[PDB]
Amino acid sequence: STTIQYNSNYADYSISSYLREWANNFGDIDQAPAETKDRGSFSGSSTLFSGTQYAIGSSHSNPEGMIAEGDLKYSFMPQHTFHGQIDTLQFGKDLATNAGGPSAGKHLEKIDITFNELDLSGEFDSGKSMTENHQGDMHKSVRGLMKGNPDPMLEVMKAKGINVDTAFKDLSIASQYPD
Ligand code: HEM
Repeated sequence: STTIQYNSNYADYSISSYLREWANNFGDIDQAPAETKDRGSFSGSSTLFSGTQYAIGSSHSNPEGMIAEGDLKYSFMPQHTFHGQIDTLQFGKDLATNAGGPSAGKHLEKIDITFNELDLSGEFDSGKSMTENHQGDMHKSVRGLMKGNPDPMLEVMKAKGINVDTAFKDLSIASQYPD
């Protein structure tokens, strides 16, 4: 059921070439200066580590950002596992916070690509170990991206049957945003 909407500027990108470009600019969070690091934030001020939206911008002073929407959960200490389910995933640049400050949620001022009905899931079991819990699709794919590495996400997409080697122009599941 996954579909994709893309800005016309990316009609001649593929999922692979887009996410590589995006991830190379976003950069590896672990390599970032501590004082410019953005670990992301969840909407919904009653809960620091879960919510319907998770937004994260480059820790390397670049404008690249990503927004995930769904039933989003993060276990924080000590297993640091991102789990639940991502229905919609959006990439672009220039993350800005919504009216209301830090847990109001965010938007991208420049939206490049949106994945719809992504069904990107993962489970967390407090009785399992960290290395086991990190095997979930949702965790390893998003964690890869925050580490400037799109390969885990691309592998998930391919395993789903999504073609990542083809121009958005020429992907049956993709349609262009009206300019
Ligand atoms: C509100 C959002 C988040 C906050 C405030 C946060 C905070 C932290 C902090 C303070 C650490 C320990 C220091 C470090 O290793 O850099 C950490 C580690 C880590 N974070 Fe999170 N994080 C967030 C979201 C995420 C997400 C969404 C993921 C995965 C997709 C993630 C994955 C990890 C991993 C794998 C570690 C390392 C655990 C280890 O190997 O010791 N974090 N995070």
